[PDB]
Order: sequence, then C-alpha cells, then structure tokens
Amino acid sequence: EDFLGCLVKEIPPRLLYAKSSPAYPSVLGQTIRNSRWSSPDNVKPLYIITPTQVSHIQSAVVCGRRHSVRIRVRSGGHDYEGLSYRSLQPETFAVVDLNKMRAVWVDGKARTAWVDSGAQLGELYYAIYKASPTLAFPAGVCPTIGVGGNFAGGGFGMLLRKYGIAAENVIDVKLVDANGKLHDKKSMGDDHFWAVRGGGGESFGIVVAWQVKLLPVPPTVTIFKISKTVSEGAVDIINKWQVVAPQLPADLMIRIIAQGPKATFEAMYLGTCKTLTPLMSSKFPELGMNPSHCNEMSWIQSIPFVHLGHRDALEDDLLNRQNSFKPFAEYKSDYVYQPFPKTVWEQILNTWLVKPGAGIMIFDPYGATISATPESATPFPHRKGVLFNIQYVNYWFAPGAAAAPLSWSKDIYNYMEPYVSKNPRQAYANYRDIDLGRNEVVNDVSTYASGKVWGQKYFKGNFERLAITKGKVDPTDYFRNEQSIPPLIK
Ligand SMILES: *Cc1cc2c(c(*)c1C)Nc1c([nH]c(=O)[nH]c1=O)N2C[C@H](O)[C@H](O)[C@H](O)COP(=O)(O)OP(=O)(O)OC[C@H]1O[C@@H](n2cnc3c(N)ncnc32)[C@H](O)[C@@H]1O
Ligand code: NA
Ligand code: NA
Repeated sequence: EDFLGCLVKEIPPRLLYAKSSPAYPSVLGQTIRNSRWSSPDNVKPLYIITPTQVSHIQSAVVCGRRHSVRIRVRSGGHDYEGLSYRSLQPETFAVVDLNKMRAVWVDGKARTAWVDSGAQLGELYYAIYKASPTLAFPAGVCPTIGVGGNFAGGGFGMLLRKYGIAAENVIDVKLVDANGKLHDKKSMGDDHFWAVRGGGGESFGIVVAWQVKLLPVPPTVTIFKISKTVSEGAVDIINKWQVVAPQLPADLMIRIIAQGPKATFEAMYLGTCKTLTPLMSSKFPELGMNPSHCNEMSWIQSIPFVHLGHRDALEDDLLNRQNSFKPFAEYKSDYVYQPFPKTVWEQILNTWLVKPGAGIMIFDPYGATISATPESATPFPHRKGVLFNIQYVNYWFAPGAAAAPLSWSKDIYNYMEPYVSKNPRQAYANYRDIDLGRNEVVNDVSTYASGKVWGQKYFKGNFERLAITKGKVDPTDYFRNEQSIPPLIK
C-alpha cells in the first residue's frame, strides 16, 4: 500500500498494474518467452510498472528504496530462467518493464547509435539498415531478444569472430542506479562502466539506453547451410571443424546445429561466393562446399535468413512483437579449450542426440577478434584459447512432457564434463542456468560465497572485481535476483 502510494504520486496511473488490474495478465505475459514460467504456479510480481520516460524509472526506484520493495527489470523477457519477471520462491517484488522505451536513433555519419534497452535486437538492426546498407552491430541471432539483457550479459552472434561481443562495442550508457541516480560513463567511473558491459543483467542498475559504435560490413555477405549425416562423414568432418573453424579468417564464421546423427554447418562470410569458394577449398575442403551452396545477400537480410531460414519478409521477421513462439524450454552451455577425441563426436551424434528428450546442440567457434580481447578487459572471460561454445537446447510443447528433456539435459551435461573447461566449468551468463548454483541471502544480502559458486563459471577471474564494484554501487543488494552479483564490502 505504502509502496503503491509512492508510485501513484509520481508515475501516470495507466503505467501501473496490480494483480487485480484486468490488463495485468497480458502485460505480465507479453514478453514471457518460456512456457515453463508463464503458468500460475510461478511467483508473480506484486506490481508492474511500464515506464515511458526515464523519470518514471527513477521515481520507481526511489519508491522502492523508500518502501523497501525490490524491482526486477525486464527488457525483452528472454531470460532463460525468467528472472526478469518471476522469483524462484515466494517474495514481494515489482517488475519494471521497459518495452515501451524502444527508441533507436542512428547517426550513420558518426557510425554511432543510441538504443533504448526496451528495443528488440530486430528493431536495432532494422534501424541501422534504414541508415546504411554497409553498417552492422554484433549482437544476438534471435530478433526478439531485448537489447537490455542481451548487452548486460555480453551478447554474441554471427559477427562474434569479426567484432567480438555487443558489450565491448558499447561506448556509453544512460543508467539508473540503486539510489535512483541518473548516470553515464563519465559519472559512473571505470569499475562500474566495466561491470555493466557484460557483468550480467540486474546487478549493476537499470540501463535505460546504450550508445553503440556501428561497424562496417560489405554490401554483400554470403550464407551457406551445409548438412552432413553420419553416413556422409559428419564425424570426421566435425572433428576437423573443431581445429580449423577457430583458426579461420575473422570474416568467416561457421557454426553448427545438430539434432540427430547429422550436423548442419551454417556459415556467415563477410564477402562474396567468388572469394568464399577458394577459401573453403583451401582451408576446409572436407566440408565439400561449392558455389551452389552460396546464398549472397545484404547483412540485414542475413538476420532472418540465419535464424529462421526466411529470405522474403524483412519487416515482419525483424519488427515483430506478437510473441507467438513460446516453447517450454531448458538450456545449458559449455566452453571447449581442447579438441574432443573423435570417439566423443561419435557418441554425441550417434548416441546422445538419439535419446528420449534429446535436444539440439549449437556449436559457435571462437578465435579471431572475440579471443583477441584479454580475459579481464571486460567481465566476459571466454576468450583466448576458446575453440568453441556449446549450447544444449531443449524445447517441448505440452506441460506434461518435461521429464524426458530435463533428464536428458542433466545426463548429457554429466557425460560432457571430462571434455569441456573445468575448475571452473565455464558457461555463458546470458545462457542462464540456475542449476549452476543460486545465491543464499543472509540478513537480506546475497552472500559472496554463494555467488562465487556460479559466478566463477560465468565470469571466471572477473567475479571478484564484479563483486567489489557491486559493493560500491549497491552495498545493500537492492537490485538482485537468485543469480546476481553479491556485494563484496569491508
Ligand atoms: C530467448 C532467446 C535468447 C537468446 C537467443 C535467442 C532467443 C530466442 N539467442 C542468443 C542469446 N544470447 C546471445 O548472446 N546470442 C544469441 O544469439 N539468447 C539469450 C539472451 O541474450 C538472454 O536471454 C538475455 O539476457 C535476454 O535479454 P532480454 O530479452 O532483455 O531479457 P530479460 O528482460 O529477461 O532480461 C535478462 C536479465 O537482464 C536483466 N535486465 C533486463 N533489462 C535490463 C536493463 N535494461 N538493465 C539492466 N538489466 C536488465 C533482467 O533483470 C534479467 O536478469
Ligand atoms: Na580451467
Ligand atoms: Na534452466
């Protein structure tokens, strides 16, 4: 009551929703992307605020401090555990939902842009396209991902070998801190500005907007998608890929999707069929690539083409907010520094991918620019020596069908333990996986020791600096969730 009273005083009432508001269920559900987290057994926010101005965010945070009510911020709602809009255990929180703050302003000539956190990647990419056919930004593959969470947790996609992660291409921010204060890079200082760009969402304050540098791409890029079944030699070919792909020139990224005894090699090349053909013949002849495989197109066209296989529907694929794809979903991730033995690839393709509840495995090769950044230069530590990342994705479509995929996800992660990174076993912060560990709260503050268990997996040697920065900007642990950076204070 106290908290709501404060909000009503400062923010338009049409932007405030209580559980009893008729529109609350659809406001809550509008960017939930995982059917596991939409059902009524999930813990719901007491209130939802949908700011349209930065002053509304500040008022909301000031109210939350005064009345001791915590806020989970949501931009695109893609959090794998839904931590932008649900808690694991009953507790009081409000959601500050940024979907209405979605402006993107591109300065083509300066090659910079200001992008609101509530914009989806598709909208950012489209706006860049309206400004220039030869500029791009290196962020996620899926068009509906929110800018806010994608950037805060790092953010990578088919330009990662060329330009690294989204967070290392951010040149300023506009942020509201745990005391409701408005900050930019200059006011927040090196530590806070280092942490917010890749140190995970929520922990370091609400980013309202990000200023990004825009990067050159040729007017024509080339995509191929070449599949090999095991009888076509997928095992030998992927065994070679793991050594070659991380060593390829930075203009060529070849990722793999596998969902049975068959691997599809999806490439984005910053250039033409005419130069890709000889490069492949020279560096990776085992794949058997020829000019018939080439799909030449602009960078903007490559986004729906890579993610959805569509060539013909630019605006609908990039500017969509209908939220129609809502699988029940589980996800895990690993990083690989040493080549798998051929026998492991044999097991993966022939055995693991043919079990009840078996999911899809995606393999993104590193090296080049992403690996050239030192491990501590940003909070994202998965850099020098990384051959590839693995994402293990399970989708299902009926609420009664969870047992087999959940069980497969657990089993394959156990199987893979000897072959992937260890001490710690690294994982990508934006592929959030609560089973890596969760925080313990003592005297209303997340403990450092509990945070460290999962924190070293996402952030490796960067965890302690993240926590010291957290202690400086938010010593009372106001902006938190079950897996956010704990404050390390003296
Ligand atoms: C759903 C999904 C997710 C990803 C891909 C595809 C699809 C369909 N593919 C992908 C991803 N990540 C990549 O780097 N490359 C890819 O190709 N996926 C994961 C995605 O990057 C993460 O889920 C990301 O955190 C989602 O961001 P979001 O859509 O904005 O999600 P939430 O609103 O749930 O927020 C996540 C997390 O960050 C905090 N948060 C949200 N907004 C802010 C702001 N403005 N400031 C600070 N912190 C923020 C949330 O509280 C939550 O903890
Ligand atoms: Na290690
Ligand atoms: Na999970």
